[PDB]
Amino acid sequence: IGVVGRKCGMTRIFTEEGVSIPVTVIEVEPNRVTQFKTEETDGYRAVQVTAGERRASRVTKAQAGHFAKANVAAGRGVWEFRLGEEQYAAGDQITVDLFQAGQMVDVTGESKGKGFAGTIKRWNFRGQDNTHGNSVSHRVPGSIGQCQTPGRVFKGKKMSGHLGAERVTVQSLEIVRVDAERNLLLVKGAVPGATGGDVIVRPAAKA
Amino acid sequence: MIQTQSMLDVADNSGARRVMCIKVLGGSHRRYAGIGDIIKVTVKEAIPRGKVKKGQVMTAVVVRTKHGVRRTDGSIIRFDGNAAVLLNNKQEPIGTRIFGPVTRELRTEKFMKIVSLAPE
Amino acid sequence: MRHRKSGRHLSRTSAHRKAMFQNMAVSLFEHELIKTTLPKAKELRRVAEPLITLAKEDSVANRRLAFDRTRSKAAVGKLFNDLGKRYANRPGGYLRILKCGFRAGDNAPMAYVELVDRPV
Amino acid sequence: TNKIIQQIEAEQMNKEIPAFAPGDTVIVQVKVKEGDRQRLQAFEGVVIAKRNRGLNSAFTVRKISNGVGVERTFQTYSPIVDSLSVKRRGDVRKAKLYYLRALSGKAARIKEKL
Amino acid sequence: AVQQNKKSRSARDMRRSHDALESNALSVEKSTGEVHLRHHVSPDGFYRGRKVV
RNA sequence: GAUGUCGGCUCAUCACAUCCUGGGGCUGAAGCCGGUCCCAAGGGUAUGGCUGUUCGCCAUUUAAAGUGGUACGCGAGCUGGGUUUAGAACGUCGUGAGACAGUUCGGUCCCUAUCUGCCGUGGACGUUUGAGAUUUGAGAGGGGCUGCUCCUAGUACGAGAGGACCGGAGUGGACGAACCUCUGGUGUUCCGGUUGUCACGCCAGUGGCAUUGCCGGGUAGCUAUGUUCGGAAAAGAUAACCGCUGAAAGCAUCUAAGCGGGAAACUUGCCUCAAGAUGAGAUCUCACUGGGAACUUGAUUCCCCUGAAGGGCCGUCGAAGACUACGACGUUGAUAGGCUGGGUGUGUAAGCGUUGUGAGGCGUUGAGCUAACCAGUACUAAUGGCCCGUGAGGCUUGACC
RNA sequence: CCUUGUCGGGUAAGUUCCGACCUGCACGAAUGGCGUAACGAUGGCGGCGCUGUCUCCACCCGAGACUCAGUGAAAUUGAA
RNA sequence: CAGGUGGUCGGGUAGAGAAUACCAAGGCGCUUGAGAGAACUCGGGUGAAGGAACUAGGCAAAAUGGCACCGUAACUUCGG
RNA sequence: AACCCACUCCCGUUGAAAAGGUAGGGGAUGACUUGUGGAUCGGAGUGAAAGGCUAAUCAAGCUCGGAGAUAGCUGGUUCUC
RNA sequence: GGGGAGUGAAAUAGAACCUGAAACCGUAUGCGUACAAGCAGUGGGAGCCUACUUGUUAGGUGACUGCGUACCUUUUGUAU
Repeated sequence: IGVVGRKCGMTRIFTEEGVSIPVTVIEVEPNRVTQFKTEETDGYRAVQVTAGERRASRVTKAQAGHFAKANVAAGRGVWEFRLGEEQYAAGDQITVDLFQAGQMVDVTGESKGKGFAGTIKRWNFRGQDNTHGNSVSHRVPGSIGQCQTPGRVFKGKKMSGHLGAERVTVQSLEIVRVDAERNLLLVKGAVPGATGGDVIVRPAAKA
Repeated sequence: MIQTQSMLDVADNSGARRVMCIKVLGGSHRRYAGIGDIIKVTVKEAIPRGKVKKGQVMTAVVVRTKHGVRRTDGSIIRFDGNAAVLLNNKQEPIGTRIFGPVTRELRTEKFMKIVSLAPE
Repeated sequence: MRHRKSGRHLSRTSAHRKAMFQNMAVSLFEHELIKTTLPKAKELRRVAEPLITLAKEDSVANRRLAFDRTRSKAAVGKLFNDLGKRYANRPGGYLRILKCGFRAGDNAPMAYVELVDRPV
Repeated sequence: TNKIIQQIEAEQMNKEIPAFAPGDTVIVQVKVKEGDRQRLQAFEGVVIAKRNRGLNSAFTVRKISNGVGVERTFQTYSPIVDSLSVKRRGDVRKAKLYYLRALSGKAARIKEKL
Repeated sequence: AVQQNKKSRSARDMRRSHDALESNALSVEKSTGEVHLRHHVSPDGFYRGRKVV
C-alpha cells in the first residue's frame, strides 16, 4: 500500500541543533479506494485509488460509471498498489496517517524531461579535444563498434535520444514530518519530476 | 590543494613558502582535496635555512581553501587563499607555529595539534 | 530546453526584436488594426498592452517613460489622450488577436491584431 | 501550491533579525558546540552580499583574521546565527559589494552614514 | 554515402505512404453561410456573427 | 578497374590462462604477512615526467593499476606527432645522375547514409462488436565496486618482538540516478553605472550604434563543482571444498542408492521496459434494440433507416516535445496573454523645493519595471461542425438452463 | 650506429634541453673551419603572466539542423 | 559567382591619421521566406575551484596594448 | 593604413571560390608595388634556382599533320540445330 | 490551357502536328499481401474473380509447400 500525491515544492527544515534538512514536500489530498482486486476475481491482490478533482465534462460515461460503483465522485487519474494481505472497502479513504516520522519511504515520479540529449549529457561520454586540430567532432560520439567483426553495432549500444520523462523511483528517503492537518509529507531530499507532478509514495522496499 | 599542479601557500612555521600538489591522496581516481584532506606536495620555494628544502616530495594537510568548506546549516566558510601545513611520515606537523586561521573541521584526532597552535 | 522560459526569438537578434516590437506597437496605436504574423502578434501584446496600462495615469514621468520605450512623439500623444481615456476601466486585454488565414508568398500564418473599442 | 510551502517556511521564521544593509559592519554571534559545550563566538566583519529569499535568505560577511581574508555566507534564519548586531552603517550605493576582494587595506574601507 | 543498388519502385512508394495530405477544419458562419477555416476570420471578414474587417 | 599505416583520442565488446574483491586445499602456514594449487568473469582495474611512440625507464598513488581476441577492434568517429611524394641540409657511398643498418627542418586527411545494424520517436493495422480506464508478467534491460578508522582485543597467537580472524556501526573514494531547498555558475528577455558618437527642436531626460560597446550585479529556467539517494541484507540452487550414513570389497571409503553444509558466479530479490507474449491475456464500467431483391444460402452485396459510447481535426497551452506523441484546458472555463496585489532583482528614477561660481550634494524613497516567479477570474483569445466510429456482436461442440 | 654513452644542471620524475668528457661507426679548415652583436612568420628547451588547452564541461547569443510554403540537385545503381 | 580590376575626389565629432567608432552629402535592406528554439555543427559571450594536469607541440584561446615622465641587464661590430 | 604579400588557426572540400573567407600575421622609400605599349617560345625561351614558369596544362606548351604510330598487353566479338 | 461547335476522308492529322515503340510515370478494375526471412523463379497447389459451356476447359491472381547463392568476363577454381 502507498499513497498518491504531488511534488509541491522543495523547502528546508532547520532543527534546534542547527542542521538544515533538504526537504521536498508532497501534498496528498486524501486518496479514495475505487476497486479492491482479490485473487478470486483478478488473480492478484491490489487496490485501485483516486486523488480528487476532475471536471464532469472531462470524465467519460464509462469512467464516470466506474466511479459510481464505488460511491466516489473521483478526480484525476487512477493508481493501483500491490497489497500483501490488507483489506480496503471500496469507499474507504487512505491518508498520510499511513506514514509516521523516521520511516524510510520510496518515492516514484516521472523524471523531468530533457528533450533529445547527446551522448555527453545522456550517457556521461567524455568530449574530445576542442582545439588540438580536432575537426567537427567536438561532442559527437567516437566509434560505435569494432570492425568487420562483429561487422555491426551491438544491441543496447549507448547513443543519444530521448533522455527524459521516464518513471523514476528514489528509495530510502526519510520522512521528516507527517502533517495530517494540511495533508502533507515532508520527505528528506529530492524526488523525481517537476512541481505539481503526480507522485507515488510507499514503504521502503529495502529496510 | 584541490588538484594536482595546484600551488598553495604554507600555513605552518618552518621551511617552504610555496608548495605544489603532485598527488591527491585518498582514493584511486580521486581528483579533489578540500580542507582536512591529505595531499602530496613538492617544495617549490623555501626560506634560506628551514626544516625543508626546495625540491622535496612531502606530505601536507589542506587547511584553508578558496572553494571553502560547508557547515551543516548550509552555511559556507570560504577563504582568500590556498594554504597547507606540511607533515612528516607520522602525519604530525613539522613546524611549531601555525599562521592564519583554520576551520573546526580540522580539530579531529590527528590534526588538533594544528588547531591548538592556530590563531583562529 | 526552455523550461518555463518566455519570449520568441523569431530568428533575429535581441536588438532587432526590440526595434520591431516597437515599430509594430507604434503602428498599432496609429492605425488600431494591423495585419501581422500570428507568432509575431502573440509577442506584440506583451509590449503594446503595458504601454496602454502606463498611459492610464497621465503624468510627466509616464509620458517620458512611454517615450523611452516607443521613441515616437506621435504615438505617445496618441496614448495618454485616447488610449488611456478609452481603456481606463478595462482591466487588460486592450487588443484582440484574430487569425486570418495564411500569407500567399510563403505560408506564414497571419492574424489581425486590433484594439477592442475601435470607433470604426 | 506555493501557499502551503510558504506557510511551512513562515513557521520557522519567528526569529528577529534586525535591519542591516550591505556595506555595514556587523557582528554575528554564532553558536559552536563541538567537544560538547554551548558557547557563543563572535564574527565581526563587513556585509558584502545579502540574499533576500525569505527563509532561504542569506548574507555574506567579510572579515580579515591574521592577514587572511575570509568569507562566511550565513543563513539568516539558521539557529547557528544566534543574534546579529550592526556596528557601523555603510554608504555604498550598490547591492553586491564583491569589489572589496581586490582591495587590500585602506582601499577596502567603507564610509559611514550620518 | 550512396546506394549500392537502386531502390525498387515498390520501396520508393512504400516510403511515401506517409506523405498523404490532411484536410483543414472547415466550418460555416451561421450568419452569412460561407465556409471558412475553423477559428479563423472568414474570407469576407466575418467572425462569430460579426464583421471584424 | 585501391581492402588507405604506427600511436594517441572517443567508444567499446568478448574470453579466462584472475590484477583486486569473494569461497577453499596443502605448506618448510605460530601470528602479521606470504608461497603454491584449485573454484570463481559479478563489479572494479591510476595520474604524471621523458619520448612520435606501443613498450620501457622513472616520480607519486591505489584494494588493484591483469593477460589475450575483436582487419596487432575502431580515420564514410577524430587527430596526423612517427613512417611519409615533391624542398632543403649533415654524415657516409658513387666519377656522376643519385642513393641510404642513417639522421635533420618543412609539408592538402574528401563523402549530405540508400540497405543491414544501433539509439530514439511515431503512422498504419491486428488483437473477432466498439469504447474510457486500470493492470497480470512470459520475456528483456539496468544495477552489482571499495578504502579507512574505530568498537571485540593488544584478546586468540607468540619467550618476547608483533598481531588477529570471526562479529556491528560511520566516514570516505570512484561510479550511477534523481534534483535545484542550500553553496555557486549562467542568465544578449531585468536593474544600474559608464566611454565615444549621432539623434529625439534645444536644456534636461532618454534612445540607436559601437562584440550585449565595455562593465557591475542578477529573477525564473537549465546546471555541477551543490544536495539527496543507491550498490544491499535475504532466499533458492550450486562451484571447488568439507562432510553424514554406506555397500560393492566382513573392514575402509562424500556415493553406488540416500542426506547435507558451501562463493560477489547462476535463479529470484532491487529498478525500468513489457500481451505485436499473433500464445495478442485479465478486471471494472460504458454505448448501440428498421426492411425488400437476385443468386449460390460464413450468405453476401445493394438500396431506405440512422449515427451512440467515444476518438480525432481545430484552438488556448505545458516543468511534454526535432515533427510527433504524451499531458492539461476550450465559456457548465480558469489554458495562455494582460490586469490587480504579494515577492524578487537592481539600488535612492524623473520632476521640483533645497544647495554651491561650477562639477557635484538629502528627502519623495529604499521608486518605477517586472522577465520567466507566486496569488482571482467572464479584460482578450480558446465558436454546442458533423469528419471518423454505428444500429446488439459468426459458426461448431460441451456444461448448466 | 651502438645509445636514452657517461658525468654535471634544470623537474617530484627529463629519450628532448644546457654545460662538459672524448671511446669522432661516419667533423675539419673557401662542397670553407671555429666564433659572433644585430636580425628572423627559423629549429629545440626553460620561466613569468594569462587563460575552457585540460580536470569537466555548464549556461547563454546568433547561423544551420527540425517543421510548414515555393523551387529543386549530386556521387551511386545487375536485380532485389 | 564572399574573387579580381589602373587612376581621381574626399565633409563632421572623437583621433597621430585616408586607422577606427559614430554620422552628413549620397547610397542601401545584399531576389526564398515563415515558424520551432532537440542532439549535433558553425561563429561568438560569461564562468565556481584549480591553472598547461592538455597536447606531438601553450595549437588555439586568454593576456599585453595609448601618451607623457621615471627607470632599464648581459653582451656589443659603439649604431645597438 | 592603402597597397603588395601569404606564416598560422579554423571554416569550406558536391565549396560562395578548379586555391577563397574570417580572426591574427610579413614588407610597407624600395633589390618596392603597379598601369600601358613592347622584346624573348618548345631540346626553345625565362628562372634572387623550385624542374619553377611559358594562357586553370610543363622532367619539354598548344594545335594540326606522319596516323587507324606501336601495343607478345587489356577489354569486347551479335541467329539456331 | 481546355469543353463544345465547325473544317476535313481522318483532329487520339490542331501546328511541339504521319507512324508514334521501349524504358519511365499514372488512373481504373480483378486477385494476392500487415507472425513472416534470402537470386524472387520453378514443381506441386487451395481459394477467389472473369469470360464462356458443361468441365476431366480458357484467361487472371497465387495462400501454402519441395528444390533453388543472378549474368558476363577471367581463371586451377568465383554466389563471390
